[PDB]
Amino acid sequence: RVADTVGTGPTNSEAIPALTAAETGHTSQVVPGDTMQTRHVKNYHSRSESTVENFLCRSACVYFTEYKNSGSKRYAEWVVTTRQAAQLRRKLEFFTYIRFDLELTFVITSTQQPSTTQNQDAQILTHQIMYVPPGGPVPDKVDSYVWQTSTNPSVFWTEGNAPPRMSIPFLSIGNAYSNFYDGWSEFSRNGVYGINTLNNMGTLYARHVNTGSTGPIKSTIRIYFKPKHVKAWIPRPPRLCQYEKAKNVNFQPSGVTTTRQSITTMTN
Amino acid sequence: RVADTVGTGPTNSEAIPALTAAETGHTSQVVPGDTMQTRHVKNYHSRSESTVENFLCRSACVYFTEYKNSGSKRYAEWVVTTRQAAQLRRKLEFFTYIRFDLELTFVITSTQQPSTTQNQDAQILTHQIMYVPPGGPVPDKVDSYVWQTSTNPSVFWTEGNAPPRMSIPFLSIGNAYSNFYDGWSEFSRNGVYGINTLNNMGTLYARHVNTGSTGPIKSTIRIYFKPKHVKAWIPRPPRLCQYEKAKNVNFQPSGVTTTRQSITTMTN
Amino acid sequence: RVADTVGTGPTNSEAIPALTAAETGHTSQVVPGDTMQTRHVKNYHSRSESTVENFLCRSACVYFTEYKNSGSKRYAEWVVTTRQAAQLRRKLEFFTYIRFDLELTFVITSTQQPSTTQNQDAQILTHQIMYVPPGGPVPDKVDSYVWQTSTNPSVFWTEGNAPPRMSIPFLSIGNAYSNFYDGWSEFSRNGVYGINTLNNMGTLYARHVNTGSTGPIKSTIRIYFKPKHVKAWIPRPPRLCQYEKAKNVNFQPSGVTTTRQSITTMTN
Amino acid sequence: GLPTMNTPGSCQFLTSDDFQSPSAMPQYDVTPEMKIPGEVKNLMEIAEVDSVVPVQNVGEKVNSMEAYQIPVRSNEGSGTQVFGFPLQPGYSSVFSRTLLGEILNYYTHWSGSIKLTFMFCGSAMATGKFLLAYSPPGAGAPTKRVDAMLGTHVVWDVGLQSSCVLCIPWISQTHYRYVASDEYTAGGFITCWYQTNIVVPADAQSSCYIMCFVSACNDFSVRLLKDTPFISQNSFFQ
Amino acid sequence: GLPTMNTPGSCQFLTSDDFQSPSAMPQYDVTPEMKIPGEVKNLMEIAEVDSVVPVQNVGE
Amino acid sequence: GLPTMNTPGSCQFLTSDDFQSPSAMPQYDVTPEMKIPGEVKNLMEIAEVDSVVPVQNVGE
Amino acid sequence: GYSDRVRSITLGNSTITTQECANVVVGYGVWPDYLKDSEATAEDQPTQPDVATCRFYTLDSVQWQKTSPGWWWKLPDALSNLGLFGQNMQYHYLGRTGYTIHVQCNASKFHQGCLLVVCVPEAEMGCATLDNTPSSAELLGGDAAKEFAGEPIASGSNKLVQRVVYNAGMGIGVGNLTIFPHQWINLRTNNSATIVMPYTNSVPMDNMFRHNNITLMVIPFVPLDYCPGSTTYVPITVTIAPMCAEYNGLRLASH
Amino acid sequence: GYSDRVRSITLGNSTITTQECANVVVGYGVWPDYLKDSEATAEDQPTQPDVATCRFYTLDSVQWQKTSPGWWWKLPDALSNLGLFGQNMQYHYLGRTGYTIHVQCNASKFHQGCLLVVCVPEAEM
Amino acid sequence: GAQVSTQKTGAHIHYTNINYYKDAASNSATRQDFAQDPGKFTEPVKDIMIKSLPALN
Amino acid sequence: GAQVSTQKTGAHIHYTNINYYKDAASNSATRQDFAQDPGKFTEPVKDIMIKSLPALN
Amino acid sequence: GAQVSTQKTGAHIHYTNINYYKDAASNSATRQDFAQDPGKFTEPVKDIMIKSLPALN
Ligand SMILES: CCCCCCCCCCCCCCCC(=O)O
Ligand SMILES: CCCCCCCCCCCCCCCC(=O)O
Ligand SMILES: CCCCCCCCCCCCCCCC(=O)O
Repeated sequence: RVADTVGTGPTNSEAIPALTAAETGHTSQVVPGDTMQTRHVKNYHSRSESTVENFLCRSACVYFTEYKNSGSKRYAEWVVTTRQAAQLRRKLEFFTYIRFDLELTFVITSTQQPSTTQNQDAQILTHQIMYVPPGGPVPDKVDSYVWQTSTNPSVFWTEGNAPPRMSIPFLSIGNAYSNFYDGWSEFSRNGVYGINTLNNMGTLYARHVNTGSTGPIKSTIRIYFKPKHVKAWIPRPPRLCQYEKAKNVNFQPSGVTTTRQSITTMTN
Repeated sequence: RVADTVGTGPTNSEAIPALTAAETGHTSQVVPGDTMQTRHVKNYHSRSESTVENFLCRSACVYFTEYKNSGSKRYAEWVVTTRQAAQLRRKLEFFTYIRFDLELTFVITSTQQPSTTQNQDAQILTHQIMYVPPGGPVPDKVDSYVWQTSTNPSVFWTEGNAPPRMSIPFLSIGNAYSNFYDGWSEFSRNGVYGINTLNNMGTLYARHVNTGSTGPIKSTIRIYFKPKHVKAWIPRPPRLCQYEKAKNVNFQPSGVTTTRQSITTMTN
Repeated sequence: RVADTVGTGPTNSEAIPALTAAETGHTSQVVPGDTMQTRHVKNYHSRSESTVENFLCRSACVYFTEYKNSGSKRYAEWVVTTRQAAQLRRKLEFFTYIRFDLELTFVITSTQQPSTTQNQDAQILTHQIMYVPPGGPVPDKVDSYVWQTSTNPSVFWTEGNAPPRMSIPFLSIGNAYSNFYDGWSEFSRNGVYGINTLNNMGTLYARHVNTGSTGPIKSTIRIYFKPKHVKAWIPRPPRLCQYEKAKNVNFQPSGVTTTRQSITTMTN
Repeated sequence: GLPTMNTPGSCQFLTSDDFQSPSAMPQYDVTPEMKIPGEVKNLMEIAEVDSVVPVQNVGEKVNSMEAYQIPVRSNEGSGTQVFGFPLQPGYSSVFSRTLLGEILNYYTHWSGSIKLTFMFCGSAMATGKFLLAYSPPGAGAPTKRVDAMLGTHVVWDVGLQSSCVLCIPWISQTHYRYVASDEYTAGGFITCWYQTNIVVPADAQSSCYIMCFVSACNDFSVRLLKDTPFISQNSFFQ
Repeated sequence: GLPTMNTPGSCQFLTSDDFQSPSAMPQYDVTPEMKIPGEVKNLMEIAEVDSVVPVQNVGE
Repeated sequence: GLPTMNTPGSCQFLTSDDFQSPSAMPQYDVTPEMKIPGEVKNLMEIAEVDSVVPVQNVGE
Repeated sequence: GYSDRVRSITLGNSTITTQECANVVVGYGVWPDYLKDSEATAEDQPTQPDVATCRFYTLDSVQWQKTSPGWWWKLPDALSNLGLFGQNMQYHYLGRTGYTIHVQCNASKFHQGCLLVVCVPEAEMGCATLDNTPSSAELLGGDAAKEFAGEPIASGSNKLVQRVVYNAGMGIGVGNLTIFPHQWINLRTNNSATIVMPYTNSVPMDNMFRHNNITLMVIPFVPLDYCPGSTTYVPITVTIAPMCAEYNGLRLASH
Repeated sequence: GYSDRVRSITLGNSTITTQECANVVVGYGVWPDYLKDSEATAEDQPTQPDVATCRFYTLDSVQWQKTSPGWWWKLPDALSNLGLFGQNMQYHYLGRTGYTIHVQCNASKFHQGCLLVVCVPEAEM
Repeated sequence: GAQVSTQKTGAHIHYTNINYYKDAASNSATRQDFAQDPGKFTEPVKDIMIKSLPALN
Repeated sequence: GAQVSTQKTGAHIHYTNINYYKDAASNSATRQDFAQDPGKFTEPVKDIMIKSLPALN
Repeated sequence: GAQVSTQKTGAHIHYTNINYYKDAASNSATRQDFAQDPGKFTEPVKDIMIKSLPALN
């Protein structure tokens, strides 16, 4: 609950709250009462919306890819990593160390591709989503034994009903998801540099179980991340400069802020 | 519960309930018993239907818009405001100050547009509805990063199942939804005048997630408002004159009531 | 719960834990404390993932077959046996004697076959799955009285909704599902040799209840096995050599392990 | 065989929902937690930290360290103006890139007090007095010291203590204000005026600089989370 | 795994219905209420107020 | 007539799920259990057994 | 009694005295402490000298001119070549320590200026060219202060770090750097700045060579000014003292 | 603890801070107080805002040259054209108030001089 | 934690309600609040005027 | 084994929650943890500095 | 007749389970049976051999 102001009356004392020393590195907490007379106003406002859990707990689309029922690309492959979407990456970059569980929803939408094949009879498409942890086998082809998934987790979904959704625990060899890593892979100090060192989260594949019809059909899958039970450590300043690459923090230098007319202008 | 009449018998007293003074501004509450003999009739009738909650708690369609899978208009934009539908606006105008929560249901219906493209294979259309609060980004195009919705609320809906529905709390910087505002925006007294001053509720966009087929498909979305936990203050007289604009109360003068033959006619 | 190490300090005693006798057939359990000084580190790690139930309780696809609405093959026949899929067979071969209940899920996906028949009107296909125990009648034809299933268990499924799923108890005349059988059927010692002796689990048929349309439609069914309440006895060494046949353990001899440069190379 | 009935709103994908979901990896032994210093539990713990304000954002000054410095020199007159800006934390270019502003640009509404900490960065012999003023709306901005004197003002004397705090209170008609621009919820104007002068001894510089930090009071609140209009992507970065 | 059965009347949009619905904005701090004079709690409080009657509604 | 509402994630086939399912064969008398030596209850009981290491894996 | 501007700090066999200093800032409210037994992961016994490892090492001094943009230091790298702390972090595999930072810049009453001393944890820095990443010889300078730049670095292919000052190299507003523990040395009042950073990392122990946690940054917000007649060479000195240092995994010398 | 040279004064919505100030002089030992009922003569009810009327009004500044003889101000007249104190003393007939006087003149360590600030009551000239 | 209340039936039977969502703005519409106070709009005069009395004595 | 808790409503009603999945990582997001401690970032100095005191005596 | 048990969560909350089918082979998979006994495979010798002793005296 938000604090409430306390009523105050005219004062004339040597001690002065307003005058302090900002060189100490201390934020001087001054109630409006110190610099002017105030009346007792109770505050019934709450800080409920601000909490880290309510700020980060909203579904956001990390990446979307496409696959075709018949054609050169029959299966889709994506290395599961964040930093591909600016909206979520910026929100996560606020804290150096983060630790959260995750909820994943897959919005799969199909569409017909233009062709010349006649006598089309569309049938309910079925989509299989598979997750390969770092080290497992890779389906070099859309039809391969790897798709048996004797151990890997997978989800099958027929088109027409509610989207798939699963919950994922905190998968990390450390004690927190590091967002920034100022170091190299080799102790030699030569090699991969940056956060891409700590990205070994696996890969996610998707395919069509059954060929829908004779005419070509293209399906696009979108992946949504929902942080749950989130904990944040070491707060950091907000980005400011637009992102360029998804493997590092390389950027182009940009002005501190938008300019105005003069130093006494009240309008942008 | 409705009150019941009390039995009365012939009287001959100086005090007279019927004669009063209407200049005082007081409604003389006279039971039928005062002006004639009455018998004791118990009333089991109830005023349950009249209550403000039961009067305003019925779904009503505020606005409907259209978007096309392929074509110039691929996304729909609507500033969320009331006063576009006469049936609900008239009901709300009864009270100067209103305060209610809201339930929103979106009836999305698609249809095929006439064309010449052959070999059509229709696929389940998916519709995304997004709400941008006042200040957020705007999707200048149907395909844009804004549609990631990292913070904004959104709903995805595949065609074929029950319609979407969400509940919205009381969003207002004041303590009540003002229905009438006799003032300007500028303290200069020149500028926007009327209720349009207090309408900053945001915007609502909608789009097709996946192109359904080769042939053009047009979809229309209707929005329904359902007030919940409603409170009303300062009752007002009913409209009478038909509405003209959705930004003010400008009207064309109309007769008090429909006329009749004479002052002693019993028929319209 | 994982055990925790105990702190130790420099020692100089005749008794030596490191030196033992490996000819006895005993695994010398030596804590890191015996061969070097260690500090007291509590271990909060758990062995929950390893348990036999969590290792074998994951759905795995044993076999998939195809049937056509109109054509030479109108029904599918499969002898219910494991050892047709390498991923699950290898996992099961770890223990000589296994005893588990089973959960079966059937992913049935249809597709249209290319043809010349015009004016196609696709209709919801219905799929019937039937299990014939060893000894029952066999549907020599897709249309036959056997499909009445007055006693056999069966499942009917219309295309468009969630996949079928059933639970099966422990069906065996013995006390455990034997995985290896070093013997013959005849006491003469001439005849079927190996594990195929103990495979009399029945047969599983599947058919289309209604012809979908005029144009040919091919449907493929995949069968998934999910072990429940599993118990394992007599642990065995892992396969190593790729499987060749599904009726025995015949194999082609393969090298112990992949080679390297020399005996002091640190890289593959 | 329990007879049920689905209601409108079934089989939908609402973004800001909170339900339960079956886990893809059952019986996972999570890595235990450890004590890491500086745990955040609420975003208003970041808004209460002082943030350097770029008051001098004029032209090219935004592309150097000269944006955070406010020039003050020994004048030949008195009563002139040093700087001024509107009270628009989530909109004005002055407060847009401050930590407080960066936090506010995520939430539609805001309420509470503000604390402007001014630090004089001149020599040790230079003395002076300044008049900080906050004038609520109703009229235009003040143009002369006789007009900003009537607002809420705090005279500041430069001395041993080199830091002064201006507590902009909460004087409004509505419980909350919009972070976006709206004339219905105008904020006010913050103006600083020379009180007497800036006098220096011989062989000391007569042109000094002042810095300003913005922070929120113990009674700050935010509401209605929205997307920020600052970050944008043309395509998926790769 | 509770076995259920949908009844006639499912997945419909009835106008005068009263059910529960997930909120689009969770954990919202509603602006507190204040005392505003003249609160209406029933429409028959308006019907009991005198209203001028246009008895002479003849022609112009 | 209990009004419900399906959530995202319905009518899906998740691989590593744990629900209940109606049995195809009701009232089955399972063959009783017997004591068979060497019962495994955890895979780390196999990892704690000595395994010969092929250190000299050079060429042939 | 006494005043708050005077402070004395003793560590190992070294002492630091200040007569015009502000209040010490102690990290995020945590004083550096040894690794508890309910948090460790290495089963080996650690080594803790706590005298040779923990002491005030004085680095090289840099000159503060009227056109100086700022300097940055890496705490693990700077002390890697100085004393037994360097020898130990070199002979071991895992190390753990907190640090005490003291910055000394003194000027008379007729000078003016202001410095920001900030300890940024995990300061990943962007390269000048988007495709390449910075090299190990450009990012960290052993016992050397890498200076910043007033104007943007060229975008031509190179392994140079983006040294533009108004973005701090990490791509942020230099104004919002305050969120981290920081001190202000204004030549009007303060003559020194003290910071006490605990061990901030996502693991119990990490290798010092391939991971530099904290990056001290000094930024002159308000430039230095004076009139002719005053001394123009005003240096800046930085003294770093390790605290509660321990190690694990004794291995053959590695450099 | 603290020193006596630092002082802060708050009145209405205005504040005055000084870091090198001497001890405040409080008139003839009497702090200004409202008119008691055993001393009044007007039988009408008085009006007392005490917020708009009571606050630090800053007047115009004058330059101190090497040949400046001095300056004088009249407290009722100076504030007659500034804020609600001016509006009230203009719309009424009888007024009553005490005054707080603050004079600010700052110079470095290398200047010299001395000023006398005196409040003369009833200064007929 | 269920709430049992009465049903609105004719004149001259308990129903059950459970809240599932934790926002307090998702509850069903409260329809049974049959309370009134017509003293604000009708008879709003300062001095009480008894029914059978000369309103203006 | 149900858990009854309070709803987040305005100022100036209990809801029911039951856990069905046995992984403890499938529970709903815990949204009501309104606890704070701004002493780590603001006023982080070693020696306490009272508000109305000469910060540097 | 419900069964309340504990959830598998991290180190350093009760869930509910009800059986609906009456075959006892339809229950959910029992995943929490963390019991072991490595004495059968490791150290299976007839005569006990203490750790720090000459295995062959
Ligand atoms: C059908 C597939 C189900 C399982 C899919 C799991 C994919 C996500 C794996 C965990 C990723 C957690 C986030 C890592 C990135 C980060 O922390 O920045
Ligand atoms: C998927 C979008 C969900 C959210 C949509 C919210 C749109 C409505 C916002 C609140 C409007 C309340 C009514 C304001 C107008 C009035 O009171 O007259
Ligand atoms: C609609 C059909 C339902 C019944 C289908 C039952 C098919 C499976 C029968 C039991 C097989 C159990 C496994 C035997 C093989 C093995 O143990 O290795």
